[PDB]
Amino acid sequence: PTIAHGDGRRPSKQRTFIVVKNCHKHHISTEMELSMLDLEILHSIPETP
Amino acid sequence: QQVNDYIKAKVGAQRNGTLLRDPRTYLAGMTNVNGAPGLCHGQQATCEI
Amino acid sequence: LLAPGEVAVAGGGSGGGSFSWSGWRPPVFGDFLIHASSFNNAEATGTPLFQFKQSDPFSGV
Repeated sequence: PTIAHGDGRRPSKQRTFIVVKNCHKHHISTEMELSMLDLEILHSIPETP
Repeated sequence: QQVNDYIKAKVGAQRNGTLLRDPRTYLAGMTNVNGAPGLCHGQQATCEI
Repeated sequence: LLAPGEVAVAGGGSGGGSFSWSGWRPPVFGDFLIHASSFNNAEATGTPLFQFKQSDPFSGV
């Protein structure tokens, strides 16, 4: 909005402002290690205590 | 040549010359024994003229 | 995903299934720690790469 003055000044007409905002992409990761004895055993059926 | 060796000797240059880039780059086993044995005040602050 | 073999297989490894599944071998990767200014990001993912064997010991990059 504006203010009306009694001076002879030039009037700033109706003004509109446009502003854009963009995203930021983030990533994350980690690593594990598993021994193959564990993966192999997990599947085999146990027989002896 | 012997003008150059006379200057380097009386000036105190060529010291601590074992390790150049910051030590985080080097993996391990970097002794860096030559530069110093121990500090009583902390990180040597480089002054320049 | 938790398969006994080298390739992940259906069911969770319940059955052995294909001993060597269609003869598929997983790829091997390689990690490198590059000075970011030495490598321009805009290179497409297809470019073959070449490693110079630096001649300094115990480097990390």
